[PDB]
Amino acid sequence: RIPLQIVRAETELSAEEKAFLNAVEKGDYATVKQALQEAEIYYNVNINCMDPLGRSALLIAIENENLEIMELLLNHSVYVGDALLYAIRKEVVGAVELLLSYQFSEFTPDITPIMLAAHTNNYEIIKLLVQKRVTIPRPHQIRCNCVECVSSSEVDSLRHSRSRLNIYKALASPSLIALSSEDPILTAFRLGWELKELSKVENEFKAEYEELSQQCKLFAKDLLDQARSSRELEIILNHRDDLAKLKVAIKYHQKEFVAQPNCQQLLATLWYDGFPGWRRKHWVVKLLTCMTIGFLFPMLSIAYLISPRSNLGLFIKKPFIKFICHTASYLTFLFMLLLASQHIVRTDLHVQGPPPTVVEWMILPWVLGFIWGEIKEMWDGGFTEYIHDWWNLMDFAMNSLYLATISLKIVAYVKYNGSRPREEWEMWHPTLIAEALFAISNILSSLRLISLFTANSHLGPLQISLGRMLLDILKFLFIYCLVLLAFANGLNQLYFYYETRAIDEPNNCKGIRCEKQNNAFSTLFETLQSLFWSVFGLLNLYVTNVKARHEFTEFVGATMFGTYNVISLVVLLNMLIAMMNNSYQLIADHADIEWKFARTKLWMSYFDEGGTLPPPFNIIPDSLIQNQHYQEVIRNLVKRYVAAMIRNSKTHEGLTEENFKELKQDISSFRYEVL
Amino acid sequence: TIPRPHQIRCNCVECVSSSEVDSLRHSRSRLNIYKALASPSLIALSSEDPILTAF
Amino acid sequence: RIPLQIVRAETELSAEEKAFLNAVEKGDYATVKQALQEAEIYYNVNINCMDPLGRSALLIAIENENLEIMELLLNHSVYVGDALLYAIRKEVVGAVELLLSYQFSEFTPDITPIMLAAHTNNYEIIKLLVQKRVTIPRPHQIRCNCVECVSSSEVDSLRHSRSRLNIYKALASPSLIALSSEDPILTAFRLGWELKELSKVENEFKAEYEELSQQCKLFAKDLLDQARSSRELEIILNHRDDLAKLKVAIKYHQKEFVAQPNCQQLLATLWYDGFPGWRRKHWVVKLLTCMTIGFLFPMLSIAYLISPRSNLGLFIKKPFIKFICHTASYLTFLFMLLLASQHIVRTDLHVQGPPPTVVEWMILPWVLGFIWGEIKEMWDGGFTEYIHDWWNLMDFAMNSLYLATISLKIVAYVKYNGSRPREEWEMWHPTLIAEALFAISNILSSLRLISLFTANSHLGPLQISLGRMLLDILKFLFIYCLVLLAFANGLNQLYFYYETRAIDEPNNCKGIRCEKQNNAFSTLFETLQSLFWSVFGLLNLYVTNVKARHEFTEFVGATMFGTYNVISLVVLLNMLIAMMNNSYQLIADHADIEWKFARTKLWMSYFDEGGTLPPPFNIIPDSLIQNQHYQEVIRNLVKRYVAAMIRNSKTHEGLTEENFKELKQDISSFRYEVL
Ligand SMILES: CC(C)CCC[C@@H](C)[C@H]1CC[C@H]2[C@@H]3CC=C4C[C@@H](OC(=O)CCC(=O)O)CC[C@]4(C)[C@H]3CC[C@]12C
Ligand SMILES: CC(C)CCC[C@@H](C)[C@H]1CC[C@H]2[C@@H]3CC=C4C[C@@H](OC(=O)CCC(=O)O)CC[C@]4(C)[C@H]3CC[C@]12C
Ligand SMILES: [Ca+2]
Ligand SMILES: [Ca+2]
Ligand SMILES: [Zn+2]
Ligand SMILES: [Zn+2]
Ligand SMILES: [Zn+2]
Repeated sequence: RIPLQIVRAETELSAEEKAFLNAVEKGDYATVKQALQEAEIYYNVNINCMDPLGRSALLIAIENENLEIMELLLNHSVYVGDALLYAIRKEVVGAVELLLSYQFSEFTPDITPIMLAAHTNNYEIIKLLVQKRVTIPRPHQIRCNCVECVSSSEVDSLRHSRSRLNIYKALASPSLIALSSEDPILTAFRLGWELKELSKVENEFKAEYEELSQQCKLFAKDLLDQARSSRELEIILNHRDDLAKLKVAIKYHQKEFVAQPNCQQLLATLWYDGFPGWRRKHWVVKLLTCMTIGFLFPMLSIAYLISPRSNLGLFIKKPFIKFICHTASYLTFLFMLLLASQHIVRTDLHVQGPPPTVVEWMILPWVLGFIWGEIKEMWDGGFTEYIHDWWNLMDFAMNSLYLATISLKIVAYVKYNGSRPREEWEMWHPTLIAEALFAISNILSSLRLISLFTANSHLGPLQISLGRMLLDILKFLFIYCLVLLAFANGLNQLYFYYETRAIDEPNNCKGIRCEKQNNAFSTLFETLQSLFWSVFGLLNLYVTNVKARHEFTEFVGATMFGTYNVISLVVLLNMLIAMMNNSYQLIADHADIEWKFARTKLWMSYFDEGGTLPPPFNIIPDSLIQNQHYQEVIRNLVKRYVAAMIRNSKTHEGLTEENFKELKQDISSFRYEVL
Repeated sequence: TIPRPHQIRCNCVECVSSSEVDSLRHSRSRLNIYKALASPSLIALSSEDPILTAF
Repeated sequence: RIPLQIVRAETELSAEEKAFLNAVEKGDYATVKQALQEAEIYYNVNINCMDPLGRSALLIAIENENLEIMELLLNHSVYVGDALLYAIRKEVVGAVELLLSYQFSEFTPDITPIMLAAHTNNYEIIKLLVQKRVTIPRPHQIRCNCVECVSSSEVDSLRHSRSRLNIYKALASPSLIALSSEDPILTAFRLGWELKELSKVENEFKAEYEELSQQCKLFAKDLLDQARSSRELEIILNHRDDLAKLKVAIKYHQKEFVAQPNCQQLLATLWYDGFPGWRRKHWVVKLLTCMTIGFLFPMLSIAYLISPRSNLGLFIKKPFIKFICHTASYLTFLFMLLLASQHIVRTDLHVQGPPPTVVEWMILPWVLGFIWGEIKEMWDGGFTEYIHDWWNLMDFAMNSLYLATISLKIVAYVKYNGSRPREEWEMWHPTLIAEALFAISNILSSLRLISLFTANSHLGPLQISLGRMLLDILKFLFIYCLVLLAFANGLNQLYFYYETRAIDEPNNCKGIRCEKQNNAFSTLFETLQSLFWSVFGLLNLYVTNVKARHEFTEFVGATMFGTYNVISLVVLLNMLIAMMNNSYQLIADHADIEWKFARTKLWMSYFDEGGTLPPPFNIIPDSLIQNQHYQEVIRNLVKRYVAAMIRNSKTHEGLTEENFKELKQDISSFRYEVL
């Protein structure tokens, strides 16, 4: 039971001011005139009177989009400050032209008319403003330590951040870009890249910068979709500041630009150089052509080596043929690797240092070619780009393992000369180490074949999606490792008092890899291995029993093991499944764009003339006119895009408002004529 | 003025009698009073600490 | 290169007819008059001329909602057939009144004006039509063999079905129900039930009948939400054609009606009879009150038996107290069942026919009370309702098992007198069979405790959701069983040649329940058991080996087992998981309504005065004025609902059309006045 009052009271204006505001709002070309005369003579009305909701007479007239009252008030020298911004926001060209013809605010004090027009993206008002030689400030580098930036960040961080965001939002306007830039596509590429990089430095305002970068990418794509001819498309794609613009787009991660249908058709035409009407043929004949071209890989290569200008020697220069030949060569290498571990070719397993066999002699040139190709690619093409592939890491590991295997084999051959039973060799015998490294490198080289899946229309998107989920798998791995370490520490602390020697165990075997598992929690390493193997159910339940009858200790150990099993197998795995599902739901939307970007990147690596020969055979020893053409095509594209966007801007609300205003104007004119 | 309701757990005779005669009317009246009190415009107009009042 | 022509040409009308139609469409009170005069005199115009798009002049005027031309044409005796339907569909009251004042069509020939008005759900037009003593046909029973129905279904099934659907769609109109029914709530209940039952007989038009039933349910609920007082709510809920209307709603499956907040408050007030301000107390004190009331269950019952009118004897008549007492009694029975299988109370396991122990003597009265209560409930309350619970099946199985156990114990006690080692008893000893049946009944009785979860705010919805998924689990069971039978047949056919006797096996054990598993696929029963147990990984891999060296047979058996494992564990289980997820996604939306319906059904079973005592103690031996009140409250509710729906019918499109038409009319009037 407490009354309600007004705490922050507003100082009301007099009846004269209220009547003046009412007349201004209603619209009376004569009553407002006589009110202004009275204000001039007797000062009964304040010319600068303000509505309690901060709405002066000029603002009321602007919101009423009637220009006669505004012109009269301008002639009467009313306070005109901060009215051009209201006109711009209301998007009224006539009023904007009128004010351009010469406390409390709804706009921050850093906003300029040109910036506000750019935020609105109105081409007609932006052009009108830019016609009067306006400028826009440009911000400092993302990581800048200059005194002016440091002082600004030290006095008003909120103001600094808001000003930077406003400037970038103005600069990212498609209409401003089209009006003021000479290379709109390149400008959009660079601006999108800069905004994407800035979003992670200003982590608080991340979504705004993300949306600005998306806007720039959409503008570039939509500008590309306005091409009407193959000649125009080639002029756009081949412009050098052979497909220089496409390479720049790939560098700047313009996936929607690259995956556009007109670009994909050009790329496919370049890809199928020697097979006109490839999509006309049946899948059976295409498959048979693939097999026949694959089997002739040793030829077409010797021909290219002995006669590049010959008809046969020019066949391997086509991208699809080159890809098929490289694939066939890699498959042959893998088949020899398979042949290495067979009974047919490898015998006499009793020699300490064995000379290389025929299969190893055949294998060596492939390894040399792989290493030479990796080094040559890394030298020619950029060192910093070589590491942003995530497959070159596998290549490096595989080649390092092969080099270590060769070195260990040579060392063993030099050091050892004779025979000895394998059962009495030491643990660290060079032959044993070389065999282990060879097996690991075989696994890696066989797993490398995944990267060829992106060339297929059915397996490529699936491979991209799996590669996208791998990161979140890596995210869960951390929590799992922490839980595993905690429980391993506890179990080892409990059980380390009951260690036994291998002598007293059956068969003199110690650990969990024996037929009767024992000493599962005697050391930290063994405890970690046991807790890892219990995830798949390969650890038996009698490993929690000690030889003595310590029932309390055995029960505590069993309860520890059961709690670990519950936490690991009932909770963490199901949470992993749930978040896998959530990730795949979002990933499945953009699978096509990512797959086409990946396939374009894969195709573009076979276009150049470097590294034509497969690894087995690769170790044997005017500008102005182009600028005018680009400018003409850009003019046409910008005109078409602007016209299309203007015709799209026709909306029901705008049309209804325009018709209502026009009908009101005509009715007023007819009433005045009658009167 | 606007009436203000009793504590969430109140045993006063007036609350008990009201809940014993017309529970539907009592609940509807309480909900209407709280819906009126939770108005942003009313808060901004009549409160001196709108943030604390909203909290 | 083939030209395009017109195949189904329309016979065009003459220039006179085209001019007449143009004048009618444009609107000319004098030009149309002189055209009609010319048609009368020289017959230059056809009064019945039709637009090529089937649009006569009267239809054009109706779509123009100008009544002067329609009245003039009616005075001129133009073909007026099938125009009232167009007026009704356009929903123009003035035109409808005008035509009511006295080839090609867009309406099927079975549609009447009243049916069309009911389809539109316009209260103003429905009332206007019903004021003139109109009727609507009513259809025959869902399963009717009368000659007229058989002949109609034998001549035109499409026409018959369309007519039935149209009649039901007209009858299911909320405005028609409110206008013409004396008990709208009961009418909505019955109509929704009938439509729901009809949807599964007309399986082709299932969705239409489902939507009609949903419409009826929504109407009944929305009518209920218009109560403003507890007295009105009690009048509505207690009306008998003690909560008769609520019981009818429960019988007709009106979940949204029952789960409404005003009804739930009344039910909670009835439920907490002896605890005013129950929700005011803390959860700790509420819990402690629950425990104390539970422990005093033997008392409050003897008090009710020896003095029902006493202050102590009237406590058990409250529903919450009765529920707590029954729960405590059941928990005591389960605790005695737990005590049955302990070392403290049961000894001397060597007697063939043993006399009952003290725990069994204590157990027997509970079983007798359970059986008596089941029989009494089944007699008093309806036999056909007793089977639609799906818990009474568990009750019946449990009580049958207890009866069989008692009978077998009595038979064994009568037949056997002496002692014998248990190891030399036969397979079918009555004591062994009775023990097995007792254990199974113990499992069932312990599992019965699930039904008490619906009383809790956290476990109830979860239990309802699981019970909803059980049906789809049952759906997958069929496919799994078929696959299992196929593979069992194949494996038994392959392996039945290598059966071995138990004598030659170690420990003289035969089957897969031995320590060394053998004869896994020797018989069909054993093959089925092995293939069942392989789902959980409890079958070892050496069971596919025969004693002889038949490598082809062993490999074929291993491949069969591997194919079965892949199909069962990699495909079917993952599909089950996927469809579980899909089912839960839809189930999670309406969990609250279903849970509240279930809790209301559970609460209502403790309101009546029959079966007050728990099973241990239950074996010891005017209408007119109510009608006027209901009619008044129904009048108020219908008026409020109609007013609310009318105020909700205000839409932007309708308001804009009305304002445009009114402005056009006023402009025309002003122009005529000026002229
Ligand atoms: C699962 C087992 C059988 C793998 C055996 C290894 C190789 C025989 C496979 C592994 C990946 C395969 C490659 C995966 C995808 C492609 C792309 C494919 O190109 C297309 O499909 C082009 C037409 C299109 O775009 O659809 C040509 C075959 C090739 C190189 C495949 C050749 C055969 C490869 C090397
Ligand atoms: C998992 C183990 C511990 C089960 C042991 C068996 C019994 C001790 C449990 C099983 C189900 C329980 C019942 C489940 C739900 C309820 C409803 C509950 O009622 C409310 O919560 C009312 C208030 C509300 O609506 O939230 C009162 C206890 C009771 C009967 C529980 C009493 C104790 C029961 C019989
Ligand atoms: Ca590489
Ligand atoms: Ca029952
Ligand atoms: Zn700076
Ligand atoms: Zn109070
Ligand atoms: Zn009939």
